[PDB]
Parts: sequence; structure tokens; C-alpha cells
Amino acid sequence: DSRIGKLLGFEWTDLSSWRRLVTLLNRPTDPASLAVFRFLFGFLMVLDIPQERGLSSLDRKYLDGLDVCRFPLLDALRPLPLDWMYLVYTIMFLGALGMMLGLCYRISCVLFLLPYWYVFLLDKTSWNNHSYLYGLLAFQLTFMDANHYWSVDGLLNAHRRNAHVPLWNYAVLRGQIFIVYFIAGVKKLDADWVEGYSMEYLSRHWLFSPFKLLLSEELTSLLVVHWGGLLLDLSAGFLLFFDVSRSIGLFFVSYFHCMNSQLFSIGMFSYVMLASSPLFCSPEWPRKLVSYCPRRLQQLLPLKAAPQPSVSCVYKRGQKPGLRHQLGAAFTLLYLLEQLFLPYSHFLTQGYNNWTNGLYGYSWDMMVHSRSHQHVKITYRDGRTGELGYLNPGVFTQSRRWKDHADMLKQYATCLSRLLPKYNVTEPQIYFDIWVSINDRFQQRIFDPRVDIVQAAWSPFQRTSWVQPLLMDLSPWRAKLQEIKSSLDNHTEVVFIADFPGLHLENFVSEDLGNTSIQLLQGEVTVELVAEQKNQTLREGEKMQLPAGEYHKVYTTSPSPSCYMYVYVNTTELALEQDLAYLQELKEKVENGSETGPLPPELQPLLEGEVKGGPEPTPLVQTFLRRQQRLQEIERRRNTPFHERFFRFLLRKLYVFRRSFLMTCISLRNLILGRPSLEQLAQEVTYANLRPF
Amino acid sequence: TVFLDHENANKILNRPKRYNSGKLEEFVQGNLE
Ligand SMILES: C/C(=C\Cc1c(C)c(O)c2ccccc2c1O)CCC[C@H](C)CCC[C@H](C)CCCC(C)C
Ligand SMILES: *[C@@H]1O[C@H](CO)[C@@H](O[C@@H]2O[C@H](CO)[C@@H](O)[C@H](O)[C@H]2NC(C)=O)[C@H](O)[C@H]1NC(C)=O
Ligand SMILES: *[C@@H]1O[C@H](CO)[C@@H](O[C@@H]2O[C@H](CO)[C@@H](O)[C@H](O)[C@H]2NC(C)=O)[C@H](O)[C@H]1NC(C)=O
Ligand SMILES: *[C@@H]1O[C@H](CO)[C@@H](O[C@@H]2O[C@H](CO)[C@@H](O)[C@H](O)[C@H]2NC(C)=O)[C@H](O)[C@H]1NC(C)=O
Ligand SMILES: *[C@@H]1O[C@H](CO)[C@@H](O)[C@H](O)[C@H]1NC(C)=O
Repeated sequence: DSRIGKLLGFEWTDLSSWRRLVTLLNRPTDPASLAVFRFLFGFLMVLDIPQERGLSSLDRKYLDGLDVCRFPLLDALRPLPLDWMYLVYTIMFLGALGMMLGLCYRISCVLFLLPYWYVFLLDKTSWNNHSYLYGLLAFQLTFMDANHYWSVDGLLNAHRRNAHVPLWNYAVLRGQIFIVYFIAGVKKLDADWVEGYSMEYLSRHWLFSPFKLLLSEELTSLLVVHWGGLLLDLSAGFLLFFDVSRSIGLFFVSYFHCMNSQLFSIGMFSYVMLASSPLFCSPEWPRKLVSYCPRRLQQLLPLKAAPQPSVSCVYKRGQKPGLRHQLGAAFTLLYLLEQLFLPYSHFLTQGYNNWTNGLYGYSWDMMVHSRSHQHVKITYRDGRTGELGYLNPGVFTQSRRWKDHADMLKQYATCLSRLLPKYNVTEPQIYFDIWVSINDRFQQRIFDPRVDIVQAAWSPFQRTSWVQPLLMDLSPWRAKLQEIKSSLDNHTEVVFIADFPGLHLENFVSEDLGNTSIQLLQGEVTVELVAEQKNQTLREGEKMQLPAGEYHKVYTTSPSPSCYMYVYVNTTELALEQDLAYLQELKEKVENGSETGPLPPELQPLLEGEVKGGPEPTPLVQTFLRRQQRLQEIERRRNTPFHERFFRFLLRKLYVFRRSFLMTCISLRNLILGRPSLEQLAQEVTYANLRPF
Repeated sequence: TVFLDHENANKILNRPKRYNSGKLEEFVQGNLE
């Protein structure tokens, strides 16, 4: 009767003692909403396994005989052969179907949970918040009794058909969703989100077309996308909980998730969140929905009668709670506390720290950091002869996330140290030099260019000594720099550099890039030309014209970091564009009737459009024909009705699903009944890749 | 492909590969990245 009891759903005296707390957390509750959420989640994960987990592409990621560098959380973990991996994914699929239909629920939950986490821990390059969320939900649902309503196991066993469920089954889920919002809200209280730097180019999408009718683009890119997102993230968890504010909250959250689904390529995250949002509503909403339907429909939909007593709920008459109830309450408290604590657990595991905090995936800081890399140099010194060579930046790797984390860099360095000796190299020493900019700052080194990563010292619980600090002092420059970016022509381009004392940068301007110039914005630098071995000393506000086709070095010789810039124009591209414009002008003149004189023989193929019975076209002619063909193809693509696009989308997805199924079938046959002749394998692999049409 | 020449190793001003430039971590690129 108390107002607080009505708003929060419980009275204070229920928390006075441990027994009353257990009774509150194990009170009867209706199971319908939990069952509906179970079905939706199972369906979404079943649709997700063939697409994002990578079963469609698994035959060229774990291929036998290929030498690749893996990034497992523990170095002990190693992938199995391909066939056993296909079997593991089959077990995942069976578990997901079991969860969807509610058949042998606990075994299904185990069969989905264990393989999912095995795959998740096997590769740190595939971590994202929407995968950690699926893992957590699978872990939670393994203990919740979601099969008491609308489940085949309900038909099989009468005692678990339309029965009561304890309240904590809901509570944890609700809490989880709240955390997923609220932590994000506090994570986005950063200087790079409240000021409009992150996701600055997301305001041009056509879905924000109506908003531009009332506000300018610059304000639309700060008020709506950034502040609106922060307010929704902070407030949605509280809005959905209270009865008065539930409707507006549901409407806003649904709109937010639909826009996220269309804007991004998150995948199934938005749909899962939409499925989870109604869970804050009353636990019996599907039943009242089923009641308000014609009797004919009710003959096929789930039951409408009241739930029966269960053995997994504490009923007041006084009943002494057993062991399931106490364990449930303790699990709820401990799990929620761990979920709150883990995102801020970065002060213990300092080894994984970087410019950002910890590995991505378990922090809930979604879409608050953009990185733009400029160059990556991998140098190696042979330990026997002393020769110095350079490797390709991304060799023996399948992701590009090793450029931003120290631990992954160490693993990659050890992998190279183990694989290179197959290429006539003795015990090598590897140095890395990586340029990266976060949220449009000066491009700076992330790893020290003089430290041997192979013999460097790294432990998870000690801070790394070879990660350059982020130069926050040059944060305000992001204003002024932007102006320079908008004061250039359609051809000139600019690249900014900020360098630490002592280090030097060696660059080789390509022969194409004539008219390359260097200007210094802050500090003292010295520029050395090695062709004649002459070094000059540049100070603030000085511009130099560097040679093209040779090497130049820049040294910083000040106590503080030095900030400078390169301004360059592609002269070859300019000449090609001018010549193409001249050719197009001549073509138009011939077409419109001007230039009555006979066309050059080289022009005749252009009018004909086909190189038949004549000399091969010049490179300029080939380029012009290619550009014209590309423009025609683009025009044809744009002038396409919606139904063709939808048909192509459906056909592509059908091909992906069919290839997944056939590859799994061949893998299972090979594992079980043995391997047929190599010609048969070739024929079946050819059949698998056949386009459906 | 497993080794790069000295001349081509150091091209800072060369146009960065515009393959998912300015990409946020939370994305399923697909097609082997
Ligand atoms: C891209 C955005 C947030 C990142 C994100 C994503 C991708 C998620 O998947 C999340 C899932 C759960 C919890 C948080 C998530 C998250 O943070 C802002 C997207 C903003 C949207 C495009 C703007 C329109 C919606 C606002 C709320 C309308 C407000 C209207 C005002 C006039 C009040
Ligand atoms: C190379 O120098 C700069 C770009 O590196 C450009 O020169 C511009 O020259 C025009 C000539 O009228 C001026 O109006 C612009 O203000 C200049 N841009 C600047 C100073 O940033 C041009 O791309 C090249 N110039 C030459 C002479 O080759
Ligand atoms: C041009 O000046 C620079 C900066 O003073 C010289 O750089 C150094 O190069 C010498 C070469 O013997 C090294 O011993 C120093 O350690 C370098 N200093 C730093 C701070 O790295 C450069 O050698 C000069 N170039 C010429 C051709 O004399
Ligand atoms: C500068 O502009 C030129 C065009 O004038 C670009 O040239 C083509 O570049 C591609 C690779 O991107 C090569 O495969 C072609 O052979 C080039 N065309 C030629 C030689 O006619 C060039 O890539 C641009 N960038 C640089 C760094 O030179
Ligand atoms: C040199 O290295 C190559 C790398 O493929 C190897 O094939 C070759 O046998 C090596 N030659 C000698 C003489 O060791």
C-alpha cells in the first residue's frame, strides 16, 4: 500500500533480514515475457551464426597448412583442424535451435555457451561489445527457467508447463540492460564526445534529412547525434523502469535502435536490444495479448489459463527456503556487482592499457574513438650478417588491430621471429614504427622506434615502457588545423606530424609528387637532404620546398614536441586530368559539329568504342574508355528500382546460407565416413560454391 | 610480397590505403576484413 512499495514494487521491511531478502528474490512471477525473449534471442543468434561468427568464411580462415599469426587471450590455446571446427559450429547451431524451441533447455544452453566462449577467446581481433553481450546473456539464461511457458519441453513434461518462475530471473536481465545503457552514458562524458569530434561525419546521412529543415548541419552534428545519444543512454534505463514514463521511453528507444540499425553495420545488436526492451514491461503481457484475439487463433496459440504452482518459488502461507533460492539471490547480487565493477577494472591490469583503456569489448564505450593510420614500417636486423631489411606491414595476419595494442604487437613480433627463419634469416631483431591519430589530432608515434619488440619486457600487470604518451597538450590545435584543411584547392593535400625530442623521420618523396613543401608550426626542427648531405635549421613560420624523388630526414632538437606539416600536390595526376579534359573537349567539338577537319586516327577508336582491326590504343585512350565505362555503370546502378535491390539482397543471403550448409555437410562427411578421392572433393567443393540463381 | 624494397618502405606521404579509412572498432567488416 505504501507509495514507495508501489513505485519500486517492494517494501523496506523485505530487506531487513537475509531470509526476507531471499523470499523477495524468489517470489512467484509469470513466465510469459521471459519465454518470448528466449524465442526471439534464439532466433536472432541462429540467424547470426552463419553470418558474423564466420561459418560461411571459415574455410579460408583456419585453412590447414597455412602459416598465420593468431591472437589468443592465452598463448596455450590453439585452433583445432578445420573439420573439428565445423563440428563445433554445428554444436553451436544445435544449441541455439534448442534454446529457441526450448527442448532440453539446460543441455542446449551449455552446448551454446561453451563453444561460443571458446571461439570468442580464440581471437582477440573479433571482440566487440555486441559479442560480449551475447555471451553474457547466454551465461545468464543457462540458469533461468525460461522453459516454463511456450516450450516443447513443456509438452514433454507436464510439471514444467505454464508454471511460476522466481523474480530474480527477471531482475538480473533488467539490471544487465540498465548497465549496458548507464555505463555507456558515463563513458561518453569525455571531451571528445561532448564537443562533437567523434562521429562528426554521421550527421550527413539522409535519415537526418528532416532535422536539417529546422537546424543547420553543424548544430545538427552536435545537438542531435552527440548530446541526444548521451541523454538517451543515461535516461532510458530509468524511463523504462517506472510505469508513468514507460511509453515515451519505449518509443524513443525503438526509434534510436532503428536508426542505429540503418546507420551502422552492427548486425544483430539493434534487433536484440529491441527484443530485450519489452522485458521491462509486465511479466504477463503476452498472455493478455493472446486473450484479446479471436477464439480461432487461440486454438493454436499458447495457453491462457493461470500458471500452476512450482517447486522453484518460495510461497508464503511460513516455508523455510532451501538451497536453490539462497544460491539464486547470491548469484544475482554477485553477478550484478561484478558487471558494475568490470568496466572500471583497468587499474589492476595495466599491461593491456594504451592511449585508450583495456581491450575493446568489455568497456561499453561504443563508438567514442576513431583512428586514422598514416604509415607502418617493420624493420628487421639479421643476427648473423647484420643486414637490414623491411617487411610488408601486414604479412601473416588476418586483422589490422595489432597497430593499436602493445600485447598484440608482442605476439605478432614473436610470430614473425618464429616464421622468418624459414626464409634464410637468422635470429632477427624487429623494430616497429606506427603513425596513428585519434579523433583528428596530430599524427604521432605509438611505439618507440628504437626498442626491440622481440626482447622487450611485457607482463599483464605492469605498465609498458615503450608506448608513447598521448600529446594532449596539442588538443586545441584541432580547431586551427581544420581551417587549413578547408583553405586548399581540389588537388592539394595536407598531412600533419607531431614528433618527440631526439627522434627523426626519414621520408622518400615519390617521383610523381612534385611540388612537395614542408612548413613548421611549433618548435625547432632541422631538415637534412642526403643527396648532397646538407642540413638546414627551420624555426617557426618557415616554408621549404623539398626535392622530389630523393630522401629527406627531419630531426627534432627542442626540449618539447615539434609540430609541422607536409603540403603536396600530385603533378602527374594534374597532367593526366588536363590531358583528359583536352581529349574530352576535342570529342565534344567533333560531336557538336565543330572541328570540321578530319579526326586523328587515334580518335577513331574513341568514336567506335571498340579496339577491333586497328592499332592498340594509347594508355590515355584506355584510361578514358575505362572512366567512361565506369561512369556508365555507376549511372546504371543508381537508376535502379527498389525491388531489384531487395531481390539481390535476398539472393546474396541465400547464397551465404547455402554455402554454409553444404560446407558443413562435406566437413561432417569427411570427419565421419572418411575422405573420398581428391577428384570427388574437388567436384563437391565446386558444387558448394555454385551460385544459386 | 614478404619483403619490401628500401625505396618503397619509406613513403609517408603516399596515399594511405582507403580500405575502411576512419573505421571504428565496433564493426563487422566481413569478407576477411
Ligand atoms: C551511434 C550512437 C550511439 C552508439 C550506440 C550504439 C551504436 C548502440 O547500438 C547502443 C545500444 C545500446 C545502448 C547504447 C548504444 C549506443 O550508445 C548515437 C545514435 C543517435 C541517433 C542516430 C540519434 C537519434 C535518436 C535521439 C535519441 C533522438 C532525440 C531527439 C531530441 C530532439 C531529444
Ligand atoms: C605547390 O605549392 C602549393 C601547394 O604545395 C600550391 O601553390 C599555391 O599557389 C597558388 C598560385 O596562385 C596560390 O594562390 C595558393 O595560395 C598556393 N597555395 C598555398 C600557398 O598553400 C601549388 O599546389 C603548387 N605551387 C606551385 C607554384 O607549383
Ligand atoms: C645535420 O644535423 C643533424 C642534427 O644536428 C645531425 O644529426 C645527428 O647525426 C649525427 C651524425 O654523426 C649523429 O651522431 C647524432 O647523434 C645525430 N643527432 C641526433 C639528435 O639524432 C646530422 O648528422 C647533420 N647532417 C650532416 C650531413 O652533417
Ligand atoms: C599520384 O597520381 C598518379 C596519377 O597521376 C597515380 O597513379 C596511378 O597509381 C596507381 C596506384 O595507385 C598505379 O597502379 C598506376 O600505374 C598509376 N598511374 C600511372 C603511372 O599512370 C598515383 O598512384 C598517385 N599517387 C602516387 C603516390 O604517385
Ligand atoms: C634461400 O631462401 C629461399 C626462400 O624461399 C629458399 O627457398 C632457398 O632454399 C634458400 N637458399 C639457400 C641456399 O639456403
